[PDB]
Amino acid sequence: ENLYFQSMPEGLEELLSAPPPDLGAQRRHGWNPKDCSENIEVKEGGLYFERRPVAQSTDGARGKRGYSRGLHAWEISWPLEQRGTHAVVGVATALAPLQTDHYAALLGSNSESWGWDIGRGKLYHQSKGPGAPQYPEVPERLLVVLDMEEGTLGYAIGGTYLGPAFRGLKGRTLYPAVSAVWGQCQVRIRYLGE
Amino acid sequence: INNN
Repeated sequence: ENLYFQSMPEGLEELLSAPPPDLGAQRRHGWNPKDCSENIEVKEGGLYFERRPVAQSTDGARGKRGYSRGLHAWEISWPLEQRGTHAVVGVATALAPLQTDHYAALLGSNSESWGWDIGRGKLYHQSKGPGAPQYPEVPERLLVVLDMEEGTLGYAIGGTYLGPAFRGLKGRTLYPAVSAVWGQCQVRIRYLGE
Repeated sequence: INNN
């Protein structure tokens, strides 16, 4: 607990205690209808997306805003029963592919994306699965914490930061992202600042 | 599978 807490990005406690960004801000930093799989429909102007039922496909979405500096955190809400075989949460550059023709951990399967498999607890970056390391059951809601001053991506569950999952991100422009496989899944994004 |  001391180890994880001592690793926290600067300013995270005050970001999380601040009056949360309003709906307009959540929509401006939400899912981009112009930057998602053809099998995904962005709803509520960015607050959530719904993946249509399509067999043998993995489908992702990016947020509207890419981050290159500062601290950025957003809550992902993803119902436990709508995760299926591969539910991956993280970030991507604008170059990562958002669709593939099979069920896979698409986010993090290349050098343009970084993801946490919230079902298996594994981290993916340039990984097809074998050798992916374990990282700290994920409930419906989780916090995604992108520190672009240090260049790390980490997560929090139930108010506890679990440490950096990925490092060496400085010099890139990174967007919130997920890859999903479940028909009719509804994945919410709630930008919290900065 | 996967509700598809």
